[PDB]
Amino acid sequence: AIELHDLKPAPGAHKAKTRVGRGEGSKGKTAGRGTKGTGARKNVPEFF
Amino acid sequence: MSKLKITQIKSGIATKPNHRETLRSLGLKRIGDTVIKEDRPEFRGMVRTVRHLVTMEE
Amino acid sequence: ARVKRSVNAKKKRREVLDQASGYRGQRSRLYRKAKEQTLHSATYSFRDRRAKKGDFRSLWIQRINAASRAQGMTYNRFINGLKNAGVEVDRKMLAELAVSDINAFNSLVEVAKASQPQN
Amino acid sequence: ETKTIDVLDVKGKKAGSAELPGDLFDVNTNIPLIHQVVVAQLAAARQGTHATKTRGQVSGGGKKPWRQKGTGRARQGSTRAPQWVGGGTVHGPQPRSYAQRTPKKMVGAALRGALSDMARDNRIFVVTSLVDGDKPSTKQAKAVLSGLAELRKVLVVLDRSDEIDWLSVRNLSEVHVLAADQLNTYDVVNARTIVFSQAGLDAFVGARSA
Amino acid sequence: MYAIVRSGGRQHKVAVGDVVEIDKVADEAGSSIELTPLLVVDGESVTSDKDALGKVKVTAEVLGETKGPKIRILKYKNKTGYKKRQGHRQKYTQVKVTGIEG
RNA sequence: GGGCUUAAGUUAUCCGCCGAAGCUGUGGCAACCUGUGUGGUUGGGUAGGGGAGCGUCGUGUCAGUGGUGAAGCUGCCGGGU
Ligand SMILES: [Mg+2]
Ligand SMILES: [Mg+2]
Ligand SMILES: [Mg+2]
Ligand SMILES: [Mg+2]
Ligand SMILES: [Mg+2]
Ligand SMILES: [Mg+2]
Ligand SMILES: [Mg+2]
Ligand SMILES: [Mg+2]
Ligand SMILES: [Mg+2]
Ligand SMILES: [Mg+2]
Ligand SMILES: [Mg+2]
Ligand SMILES: [Mg+2]
Ligand SMILES: [Mg+2]
Ligand SMILES: [Mg+2]
Ligand SMILES: [Mg+2]
Ligand SMILES: [Mg+2]
Ligand SMILES: [Mg+2]
Ligand SMILES: [Mg+2]
Ligand SMILES: [Mg+2]
Ligand SMILES: [Mg+2]
Ligand SMILES: [Mg+2]
Ligand SMILES: [Mg+2]
Ligand SMILES: [Mg+2]
Repeated sequence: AIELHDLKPAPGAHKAKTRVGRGEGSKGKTAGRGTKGTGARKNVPEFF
Repeated sequence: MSKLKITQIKSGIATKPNHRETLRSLGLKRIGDTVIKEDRPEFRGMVRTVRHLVTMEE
Repeated sequence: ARVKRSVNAKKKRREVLDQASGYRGQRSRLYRKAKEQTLHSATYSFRDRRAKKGDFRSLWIQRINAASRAQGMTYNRFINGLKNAGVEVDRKMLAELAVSDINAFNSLVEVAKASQPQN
Repeated sequence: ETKTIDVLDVKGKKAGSAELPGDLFDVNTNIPLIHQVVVAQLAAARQGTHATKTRGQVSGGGKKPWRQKGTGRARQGSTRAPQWVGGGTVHGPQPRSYAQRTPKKMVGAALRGALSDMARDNRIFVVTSLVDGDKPSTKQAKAVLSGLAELRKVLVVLDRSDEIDWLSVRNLSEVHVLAADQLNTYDVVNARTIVFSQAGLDAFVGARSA
Repeated sequence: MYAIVRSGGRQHKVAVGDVVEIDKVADEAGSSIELTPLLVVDGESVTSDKDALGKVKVTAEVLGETKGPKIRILKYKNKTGYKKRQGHRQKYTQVKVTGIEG
């Protein structure tokens, strides 16, 4: 007699997706990349 | 043993890390905070190290 | 699931335009310009809620100084006399006494005069 | 717990008896497990035919709108750039499948727990059949209302020629009809009671039993 | 007849029948509290010393809990992206002065 | 800056006071530690790391609700860190 509205996930099983670049109260603006440089825009290869 | 009475009269800002750690070891945490320590040479040494930041009594 | 921004977006704009409802020029009409002034308004209000203590203490001290100098006693000697006499009536109640009950303030002045070190 | 219990076959009034095997119809109801299985079920049910055109797929926009310098305008590379009205969508939806590869043991157990919860709550009835001879919806509406309430599940399993019961209960709109080889956790949880046909219960037990 | 009294590190000039905005106290509404007096003035008669102020009792009763104005803090610093929103209400307690008995 | 040597200048010394978001008093909030009756410590903050949430749209389920007026828009009176 659970009924579909009593089904909930275990606590901690569904971590909230972090949404980046959505205001300075979170990972806003630079989006966790800092300022300028290669890493500001793409990446650096692991073999480099 | 005369139970030294030490109170902080100046802030630890801009003091040397030596002095700040000496204050922490003495247990003083704010300006006006008072601690009681034994008349032991180590505590006399801490007091003379931070003598410009604290006052001592008996 | 395409989402249109307007219904959610207007809420902060209405809040800020309400908060800026006495400002001059663009500061009360335009959300972006009102937003800049609300930052300054909040900073000024926070700073002034803490400077208000000092402002009112200064006003009380000036009024006490005037009232005690009317009795031939400076503010510093008056306060030292009260401290020595052990009367812990504060700058605020003392100023209210000076404005309202000048006779009670003068009695306190006599108390301070008697409690002076006389040295 | 693995207790096998006994329910009584009805056919309206009374008939023989049927056994609930216990190893299924009496197990734990792992709510998180059931939730995951049901969510995966609905995700598989999703169709996901949604798409947008990127700046490369929007018509036109091949040439630079104007010179890079000298015009006093911002540097633009295409009229279909995402910041333009009528330009491409940057990270809009693309067609995809939402099916999740839930393990067999997880899916089956969730089904066992969902069945077991209302087996312990006494919401499974077993009937020899509904309707006799030719097939109406009035008859079974009665058989089920005599059973209890109207948020129902029916099992008739007989996938090829149980047209009588299937077509009788097909049009109730508060009855969900299934073959025993398609019980699935979503429907079991959604059901407030299950009524098995005798053959339906027998075939489900035969398909899965220890 | 009035009294300079103290309550919760803040002083008031109270008189019998006055309503005073006191810092929140645990005593329940309708009960009575004693406000410590620091001065008494009965008209050209000023009681100020501790020994006599010990004998005088300012008695008052609790009326209810009232909230202050809603304060909106927005800490902000330019060119850093820093903001911090906060609010405050600062509940107090009504008091009615019932008597200053010497 | 006004003005100041009739110091409101320099200097020695004594007695007071002013003075910060420092300290203390009072009221509220929060993080952490600790034996878990207490209490202790802490809470400026950019890049950045961690944690917990608000609001919008779609949707399963249950409970609903709506021309005796939904959505949206717009006043007033309130509420929350
Ligand atoms: Mg930032
Ligand atoms: Mg920005
Ligand atoms: Mg980073
Ligand atoms: Mg950058
Ligand atoms: Mg940049
Ligand atoms: Mg750089
Ligand atoms: Mg970098
Ligand atoms: Mg790296
Ligand atoms: Mg590569
Ligand atoms: Mg002056
Ligand atoms: Mg192209
Ligand atoms: Mg231009
Ligand atoms: Mg190009
Ligand atoms: Mg298009
Ligand atoms: Mg800077
Ligand atoms: Mg202060
Ligand atoms: Mg402080
Ligand atoms: Mg304090
Ligand atoms: Mg912080
Ligand atoms: Mg701090
Ligand atoms: Mg940061
Ligand atoms: Mg209706
Ligand atoms: Mg809508």
